[PDB]
Order: sequence, then structure tokens, then C-alpha cells
Amino acid sequence: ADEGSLLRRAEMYQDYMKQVPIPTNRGSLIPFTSWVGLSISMKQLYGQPLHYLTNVLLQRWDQSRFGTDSEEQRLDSIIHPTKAEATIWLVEEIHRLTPSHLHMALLWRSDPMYHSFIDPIFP
Amino acid sequence: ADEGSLLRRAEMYQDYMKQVPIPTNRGSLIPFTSWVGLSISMKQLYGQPLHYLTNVLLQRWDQSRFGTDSEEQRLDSIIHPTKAEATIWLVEEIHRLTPSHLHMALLWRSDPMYHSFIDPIFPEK
Amino acid sequence: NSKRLESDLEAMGNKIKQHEDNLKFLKSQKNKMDEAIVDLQVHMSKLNDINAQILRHENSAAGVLSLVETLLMLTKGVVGVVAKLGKVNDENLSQILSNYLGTRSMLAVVCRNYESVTALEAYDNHGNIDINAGLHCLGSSIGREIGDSFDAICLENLRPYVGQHIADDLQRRLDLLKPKLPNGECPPGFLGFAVNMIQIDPAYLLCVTSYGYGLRETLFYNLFSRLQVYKTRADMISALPCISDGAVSLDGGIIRKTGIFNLGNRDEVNVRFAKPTASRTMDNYSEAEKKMKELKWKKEKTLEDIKREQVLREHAVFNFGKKKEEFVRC
Amino acid sequence: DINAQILRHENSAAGVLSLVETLLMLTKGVVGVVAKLGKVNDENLSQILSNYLGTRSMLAVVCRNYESVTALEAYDNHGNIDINAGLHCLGSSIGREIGDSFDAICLENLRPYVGQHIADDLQRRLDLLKPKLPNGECPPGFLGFAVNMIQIDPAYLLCVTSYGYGLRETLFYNLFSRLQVYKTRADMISALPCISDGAVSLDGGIIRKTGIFNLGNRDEVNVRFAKPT
Amino acid sequence: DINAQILRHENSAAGVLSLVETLLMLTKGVVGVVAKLGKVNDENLSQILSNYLGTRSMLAVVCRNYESVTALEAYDNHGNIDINAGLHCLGSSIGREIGDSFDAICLENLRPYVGQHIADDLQRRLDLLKPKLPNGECPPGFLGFAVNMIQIDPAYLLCVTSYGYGLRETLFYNLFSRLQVYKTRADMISALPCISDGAVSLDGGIIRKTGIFNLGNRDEVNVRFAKPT
Amino acid sequence: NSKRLESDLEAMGNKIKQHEDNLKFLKSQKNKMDEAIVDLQVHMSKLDINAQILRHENSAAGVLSLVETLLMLTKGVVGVVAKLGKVNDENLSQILSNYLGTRSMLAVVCRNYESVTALEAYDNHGNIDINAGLHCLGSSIGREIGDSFDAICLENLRPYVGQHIADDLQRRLDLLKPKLPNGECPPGFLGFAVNMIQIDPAYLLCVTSYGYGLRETLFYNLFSRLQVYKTRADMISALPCISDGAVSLDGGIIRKTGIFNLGNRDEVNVRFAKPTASRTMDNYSEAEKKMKELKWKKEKTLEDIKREQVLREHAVFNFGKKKEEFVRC
Repeated sequence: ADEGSLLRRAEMYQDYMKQVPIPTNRGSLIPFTSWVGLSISMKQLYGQPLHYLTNVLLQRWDQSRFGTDSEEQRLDSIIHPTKAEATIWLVEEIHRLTPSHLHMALLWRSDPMYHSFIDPIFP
Repeated sequence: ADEGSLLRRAEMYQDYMKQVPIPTNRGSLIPFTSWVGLSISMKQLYGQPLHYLTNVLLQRWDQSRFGTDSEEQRLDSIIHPTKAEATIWLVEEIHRLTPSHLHMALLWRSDPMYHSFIDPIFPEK
Repeated sequence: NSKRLESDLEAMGNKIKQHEDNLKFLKSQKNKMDEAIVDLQVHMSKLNDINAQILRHENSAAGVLSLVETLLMLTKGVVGVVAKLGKVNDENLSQILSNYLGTRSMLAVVCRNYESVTALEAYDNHGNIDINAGLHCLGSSIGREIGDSFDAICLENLRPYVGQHIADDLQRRLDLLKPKLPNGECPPGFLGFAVNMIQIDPAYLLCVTSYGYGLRETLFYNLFSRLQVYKTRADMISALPCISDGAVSLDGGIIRKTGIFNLGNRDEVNVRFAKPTASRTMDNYSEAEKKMKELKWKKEKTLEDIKREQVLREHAVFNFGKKKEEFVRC
Repeated sequence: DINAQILRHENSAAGVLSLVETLLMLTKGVVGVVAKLGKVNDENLSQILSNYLGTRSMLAVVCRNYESVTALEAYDNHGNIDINAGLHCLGSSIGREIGDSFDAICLENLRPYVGQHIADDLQRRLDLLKPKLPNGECPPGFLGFAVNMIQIDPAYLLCVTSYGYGLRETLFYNLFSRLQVYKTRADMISALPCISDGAVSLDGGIIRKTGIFNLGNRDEVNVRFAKPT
Repeated sequence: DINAQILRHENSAAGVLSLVETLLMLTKGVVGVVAKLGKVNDENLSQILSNYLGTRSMLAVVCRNYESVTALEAYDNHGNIDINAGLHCLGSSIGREIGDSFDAICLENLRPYVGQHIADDLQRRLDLLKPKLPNGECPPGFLGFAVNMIQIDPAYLLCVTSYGYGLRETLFYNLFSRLQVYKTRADMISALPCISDGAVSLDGGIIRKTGIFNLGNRDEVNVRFAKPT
Repeated sequence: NSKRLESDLEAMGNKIKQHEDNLKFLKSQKNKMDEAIVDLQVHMSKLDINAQILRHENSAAGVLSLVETLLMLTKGVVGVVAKLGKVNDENLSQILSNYLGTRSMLAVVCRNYESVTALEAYDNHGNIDINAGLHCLGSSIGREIGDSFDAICLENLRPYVGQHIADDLQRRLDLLKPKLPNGECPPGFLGFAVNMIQIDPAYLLCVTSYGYGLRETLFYNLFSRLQVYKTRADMISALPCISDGAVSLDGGIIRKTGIFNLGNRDEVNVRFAKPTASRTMDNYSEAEKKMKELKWKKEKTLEDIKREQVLREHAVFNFGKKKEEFVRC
């Protein structure tokens, strides 16, 4: 009962995120502390959600910096925010067009409460 | 005895990858079929390794496409190769400058034979 | 080719039919969620000092809200006050955390969305506060007026803790990498982080924010950002290179940043975090309340997916109608 | 006059040091009071930056090393701050006492801003990144960064700490850590995604962090930054 | 003459259909032989594309639908190909027999090249992406794609299959699926990271896939593509 | 100004001593690996297809098999495709050999591309000189190589970009089974052909420089996602399910989706070998694959030594220039 339900949810969500267009103008420069900070800002300057895989990847990029004392090193000194927005738009285009719903249904079968990465916003 | 060797190896590897520069001229068009094919062809044109985390990410992207009948679509037609080459260069710059070796040593501890992803390509000469 | 377009139109018909089937699927699952939440409502219906310290601060807005709780949409939007939401076991460490926060961040009002922030205040063309604002109208209607600048926190705009959690336990407390000497060990007087000290009400552990975040991950992580608690003062200065942003001694002085130190006669704060009262029956009732809040959050997420699929179905309707009109015109 | 404004807060230690300056190694190690070190061209912007910092960090004593911090206060085995401390003996000998906690900043242990400066401008203004909307240039109400608003004494621009860092890099960076200054409250709310740390509206209310909104009848702080002369 | 080259391979079925064409529904459904359908301007490039495809796919019969494939051959319950099949009865009635396996391409079940075309050029050449080195333009030996080298009969450019696809989109795309043609063997090896499917060197050896290198004394194929007239 | 410069080269000397300690640790690890492989090597030292290759006299595989019955050329070559894979039954081996054809069946396979370059020599005319390595060796011992032959290098092969079956021996690749539009599988489907080959367990892992197997590199690039169907009518009945290739266990084969073979099936005399029923050879081969894994990990630790050597040399040069800059100031 859970298998077909999660497979259908994955197919529907991938159809919608396939439907959404990447925006036209990208000339912006958001000062930012963490990756999830830039994503939460960039979901507000643009009226567009991000993919599930993009939110999960940005949380893992944020957790990949913990430990060694570069947390106190401010991130936008390392990465110019034009480059960071370019990475998030290109990685979101990859996660919108290419992936299958079988892989994503497997990932949703791994964890419940997976809605923490699906955005409520929609154009 | 295991975890100290893992941590010191991860620290040495992370220092070596932070040492590596990202190249100046990146204007090329590589017709490609899968992500790993692009990574291999781009390691061969640009004599530079990729990170461990970059190769893990590209394999997981390439496994994410299995399933739905999208393998019959050539990935060259879905994503223009200049775009995807720019994605892989910028994600490599993220994985080179930002990471701490403690998390990477945790990931190396989680599975043996982690040298499958570490490239023997040296930028010297 | 006409035959290709006719086959494609039949394919679009199959697509629109599977869209309406997906709609029926989601409507059925939403009805299941409604059944479960009404069952939990009737079960919860079957299962059925800090206020003085708030009211001493007569000029501040927390006293206004507490006096209204003794006696509109503002009380719908506002979650509560920071002093009400936290509970600390011992008297001493509660007083020291109150001294760290101060009487402004302690008396802050917390509300869900930013429109609930704009509901509290009304500004003129000049920008000055006009009494037509909600809290000002209501406080002037009941009594005292708000001269003190009070603080408003919206939970949606807060930067969530982008980090892992401790898996095996209740209270969802936050694992962070403990401070370390440049060679030796952890510092000796270390007593724990302070964000883990606050015992959260189990109604607010999950599904408060629309993303599903807890209250420790959002509110008290932003008020208590990675500060360490140390047992004695000399242990605290002894651990000077090891500390992040804040640090607190359990005897005396507190420090705010890495270089900033505090010293002098310690200004106390009247309001305090309460001591939690562990009663098993109210624990079970608040467990049912937690289950209620989690069910309602999943119902809201299914409803958002229903809106999403309605958008897709309307796009398919428009495209099918346009293509069939172009085909008939061809 | 600013020294009268310091001396109004009689329970402080800044009024005690001002009373010393009108009439030991304490006043040798101490660089001075924060409100003495910063000058602001106009009046309204000075008032709102003072309301941002508050009367506790505005009256902070500023010393160089942590040895000066140990010189200011003395602790016994009881853990209590007795009279035998530095400024407590000094205030008991001269006059008013210190019953409020006050802030003691040491410039050695602070975090310096290791970022590129503007090359040609005086006062060594910070080369900090300005936000931009998705369409074009800067947000509509953007007046600029508050750490570069402070007009400073030219004696303190270089070699104040032991490493040769200035005072804008150490003190005012750690007090005003990249916060925008906006002309209008509506222009501050409309540019809320671009502000990183904090924002200060030139007519009314301010925000310390991202989610935290300060609002209501504006509580004033009696101490302000001086006029530049 | 190309029909003599078809008739040299007497054990084929293409020689059988050529002997029919010199003298049923088999020759009604069959579009024809691959070497008859393609024309190449020069001689060397035709020889090396013929060496690439081999004498088995070069002598392939090409029919439209799978019903024509069922018309060509008949299977009994034994599973053996008896005489009672189409071309076996036809060859037994006319002359030579068919002892070699031969290739039967159906144009309906093939994978059409559903990608953009060049707008202005005749023969509907494919709009395919050309590789580029990291410095500048194309690799140094790049002569171009082999599916666009084929000069085709203008009767077969449109509506050959039922969906209106051409013959370059279906047959020659599925025989020459994006393989580069390079002038020099060293220019083929030096541009090895950019070649996706295959590469053909205009003097010598070729590669079918990425890791697979063909080398040694060059085995020739007697059948070639025709000259264009 | 001077104190931060002093702390800079102080910390730089601390880092270069850290480099030297890390070098010594890795030399310790390499020597422990050397001790383990010497112990297992003395533990190991303490304990027809060739006629079918030799019927192809003009082929280079017959040349290499004849020279093995009697340099750097035959050291780089891993082997011949007919001698690497093994199939239990005879019929399926005949059909897979008919599928691959006698040019790729007699393909030499070597590790590195330099071994491909060593096999042949080309002049400015491009003609194949006798001065080529295999042509010198064949002419020196006898018959010449007039047939074109295939040369696979294991480094440039695109490895299967996918998962395996974890618990199962011989590392059988899991691929997605073909699916009807209905929920069922096609009935004739026995398996993919690349899982059918039973492989020598010495070649299961670390053959490649990346540690890739041989089923990943060689047999996936030969037998790429094709099906093996029991009867012919099963293969025609499941045509929309098939994607890359199909092979019937009764008769004919199809290379692509639309390309059909039909007619009298030309046989291939070179076949896959049948497996060996002995058991002690399997124990020796397990010792061999343990040796190969230890050799691969030793090579990787040597490369890690090379990385750290590059780090210490650059750090020494930076330390010398920084000492000169501070003494000059």
C-alpha cells in the first residue's frame, strides 16, 4: 500500500517540477551565511520552489562544513554569491529535467517526514 | 588504530585538493552520454583530478536517471554540454574550498574501498 | 502528419484522465486524514509563578497579553512569549539564562507568520505609531499602554539549524561538536551547550513551522546560538580559545562574544524560566497534542499537493483544448 | 556636550572614568569609551545607531589586552566582586559607585575583519559586498553599511592592536557587523531577502536578526555619538 | 558498377534481389539494399564507411513494416528455416540459394532521430553538436559527422515511413549514430576525449566504441557506396 | 607588523614538521603492506579452446596462443576474450559467440593504452609496418597477421555507472528487468546476457586502476543490457519491452530495436570455455584474488605517498622563499 502510493507521489511531484520554468533574469547578488540561507533568500526574491534533491543537497553541503574551524570563516568570502546562485540554478535545472521518479520514490521510502524539503510556494 | 589513520589520511587528502587550482580556460563542448562519461572526458582533456565528493555526486546523478525510460533520451539532448560542464566545474570548486576533513573521514569510514573515486591524475607536468 | 497528431491527441486524453484519477486519489487520502484527525479530536476531548513576573513589567506588551489571557485575530497569530515557552530544571541556571537573554529578548512575542507581525502594528505616512494598531487599541481598551519597545519574532523567517540531531532520545536535543583543546581533550569545566538545557513543552517539539521544524531548532537556537555553559569562572577563562560565540559561567559572569567580557555588579532580570513540573497524565495529554499537531501538518502538506495537481490538470485542459482546436482547424 | 551625557548615567563606570578625566594603570591600559571613539555627521543616524547598540554597549570601556581586564576587576575565593577591585576602589575613593554591570571590550581577543579595504578612501572604509535585486542595481532604500558610517579619530586608524589592525577592523566591525541602513521602513521590509545580518531604518524601527522584528514605542538611549570637529 | 559488386556475394540475399531486378509482394514491401540507397562523393571515404559497417550490414535488405519481415521468412513448428520461406522459395525457383544470414531492417520499428535539422541545406542534414577543445574551436582533424556525409536519393527525403520521417532520420542515423570523421590517425587519437560514439580516420583504422581500438592489416569489404550521378 | 610575520613562519615550520611525520606514517603503512604480501606470497608458493584459437591462424589471438605455447608485449596483455569468460552450457555459449562475432571474440585485452600503442607501429604513410610488435613477433615465429584484429584497453572502457548485487558471489550486476505496460514481466526472459558469464574469481576485482572488476568493464561493454529469451516467439512477442538488444536461446538474434536478423545462422567456431569442476584450484584462485586486492591497495597507498610528497616539496619551497622575505625585511 505504501509502495504504490509513494511511487505515485513521486511521479506527480516530478511532473510538476518538470513543468516549472527556470526564470529569465538572474542578475542578483545575495549576501549569505550558509547554503540554506541563500536558498531561503532565493525562494523569496524569485517566486519559485526548489527541487527535493536540491534542498537535500544544500543541507548536506551545509553539514559538510561543520567540524574544522571554517564555520567562523564567513562563507561568501570563500564563494562569490554570483557563483553560488549560478550553482544553485544549474543544479536545480539538472534536478528538474533529468531524474526519474523511481530513484526519488526509493529516497522517499527511506525517510518519512520528507515534506521538509518540498516547498509550499508555487508561481 | 583505524580512526586515527582515517582522519590523518582525510586531512592530507583535503589539503592536497585545496591546493589544486581550477583552470582558466573552460570553453569546450564535450558531447556526452552519462555524467561519468563527461567526468572521464573532462579529466582527460584537463589534466586534473576531481574530488571524492564530486565523483560520488556524479555517480548518484547517473544512478538517478535509471528507472523511467529516459536512458533512451540521449543526455546530450536534454542538457547542453557547456551548461553541464559549467555545473561540474562550479560544484568541484565548492567541494574543494568548503569541506572539513572530519565529515569526509566519517564517509570514508562508512564504506571501504574508497579509492575507487579518488583519481590518480596529478596536475604536475 | 495527421495520424501522428491524432495519436498524440489520444495520448493527451489518456494523460488528462490519469490526472483526474490522481485528483480522486488525493481527495480520498485527504478524507482519510480528516477521519483520523476527527478521531484524535474526540479522543483528546475524552482525555480532558511566571504570570506575576510578567505582570510586574506593566509597560511591556507581554504583560498586556498575559492580562488578556486572564480576561481577537492577534491572539490567533501570536504563539506566545519566550518566557512561557521555556522550562529549566534548576533555579540557578534559569536565572543565569535570563541574565544572558535580557528583559527584551525574554519578553519577546513570538508569532507564526510575518503577516501576524504586521497585524500587531500600524504606521502612518510619517511612520509614527498610530493607536489604531491592534495591541495599542486593545491595551488602551483594557488598561495600561505600551511605552516599552517590545520584540516580535516570526518563526517562518528564522534561519533553521542546518545540522544533524540526536536520534535515540526524546526532546530532540541538538548534537554539536563539543569544544576541543588545540591538542589535549575537551575543556574540563564543560557542562553542556545551553540550547539543550531548555526543556521544551512536548506540544511544541514537532510541526510548529510549516516546514515541520520544532521550536528548539528555530527559536531557542537563534536566541542561544552555540554558547557553552561552564561551571566556574576560572574554568571559563581557562577555556578561552575553545569557545564559539557565547559562553556562560554557572557561578558568575557571562560573556557575549569572543573578545567581549562582562564585569561589575550583576544586573538581575525579574522574569525567569519556570521550573518544569513532570506529571505523567499531562505528559500523556501533551503526547496526544503532539500527535494532533503532526497529523494536521501532514494534512496541510497533502492539501498543498492537491493544489499542485489542480494546477497541472488545468494546464492539461488548456493544452488539450488548444491542440484539438488546431487539429479541427487543420 | 557628550561628557555631560556620559555623566548622566551615574551608576555606570564610563561616568567614573569621565570624572577621572575631568579631575593608575587602569586609565593607562584603557583606550576609552565607545561613545567617545565614534563620531557621526548627522543627528538622526547617530540616534538610531545608539538605539541599535543600547546604553550598555554604548557605555562600554575599551582596553587593549586581557591583562587590563584583570586589572579592572579582582575576585576572591568567595566569587563575589568586593570593593578591592580596581574601579570599585577608584569609585569608592573618588565618588559615585558602580552598581550596574558594564561592558569591558578587549581589542586583542576580538575577531578582526580580514577582508579587502577600499584603496583610495580615507578612514579605511571596508570593501563590503552590496546587495542587488534580481532586476538591476541596489535595493531602492539602500543608504549603505553602518560600519562605514562611523567617522573616526585619525589617531586610531593604524597599529591600535599589536598586529597592526585598525580600530574599525576590530571594534566597530564587532559592534556593527555588516548591517544595512535604509531610508524607509517600507524600503527595509521590501528588501528583507537581501539583508544578511541586520537592518536599520532611518526613520523608525530596526531588526537585530532575520526573524526578530523590533516594534512599538521607540525606547530612547540618552547617550549618542559625538559630532565631528 | 555497383550491381556487379552486389552480385559477387553469391551467398547473399542482396544478390538474389539484384538478380530479380535484372530479370511478388516481397519486392513490393522491400525498399531496397543499403548500398543502393547511399551515395558518397569520393572513393576513399566510401571505402572506409563500408569497412566501418561491414559486409553484413552493407548488404542488408530494407523493408517498411514488420509484416514485410514476416513475408520474407516462414517458420514451422520445428523452428527451422525451411525452403517454404519467401526468399528461399524465390532463390530456389530462380537460381542461387541463401546460406548466409542476412540483415532485415524494418523502418517502422527503428528509433527516429527526433532532433533538429539544418534549415536551409538540401538533403535535410542533421543539426548535431560539434565538439570543441578547451582552448578554442573544433579539434584539428575534424572533417565532420558521417551521417551527414551520405548523399541520398531525393525521392527518399520525405514520408518514407508512416509518420513522415525521412530516411536519413531512420536508416542512416541508426547505422551511423553520431560518429566523427577525422583526417589523420594521430588527429583521431589526439581528440579521443571529445568523440562520443565512434570515430573514423580518413587514412586508416577506426574505433567502434570508446575503449575498443581496431588495428592491424585492414580487412576490406568488396561492396561500396555508389557514386552520385 | 613583525610579530605576525614571526608567527607565520613559526606555524609554517610546524606544518613542514607535520608533513615529515605524515611521510613517515605512510612509509610505515607501505612497509606493513609489504610484510603482509610477502607472507601471503610465500603462503601461496608453499601451496578444447586452444585448438579453436589456433584454427584462426591469421588472427593475432592464434599468434599469442602459439607464443604462449612456446617481452613487454605479452606482459601488458591481460588476455583474449574467448579465454576470459566461461559458460556452463554449450548452446548458450554458441549463441553468445554468434552474437559477438569472431572479430570481437578474438579481441586482445590489455590494461593500459600504452600497451595498445606498443602492439602496432605506423609510419607517415600510415601503412602497418612489419616493425610493429605483434607483426615482428608473428613474422619471427611464423605466420603473419593479415586479418584485422581488435584491441580493447581496460582503462578507456566506460565502466557500468550503476549498482551491483551486494551479497551475491561473482558480483552479478542488477539491471532493471524489462517491463510490460501491464504489471507483469515478459515470459521468455531468463536473464541479461552479461550476468550469464561465469568468470574466473582472480579477475573479479582490482583489475582496473580504479579497482573496477572485469564484468564491469569488459563484459558490460560487450554485452550491454541485452536480453536472453528462451524461444523465438517470446522475443517477437516482447518487442516493445526490449531496449538495447535481444537474443533468442532457440535461433536468431537482433542487434537493435528495428534491425532483425534472419536466414541461415552463420556459426562461430570459437566459443566460451566450459567451467572447471575442480575445487583446490578454486582455493588457489581465492588466494590469488586476495593477493590482487592487497597489491591494489599497496598501489593506492603509494599514490597517496606521491600526493604527500608533492605537498611537502611545495611547502619547502614556500618556506624558503618566506624565510628569505622575512630576513630581507
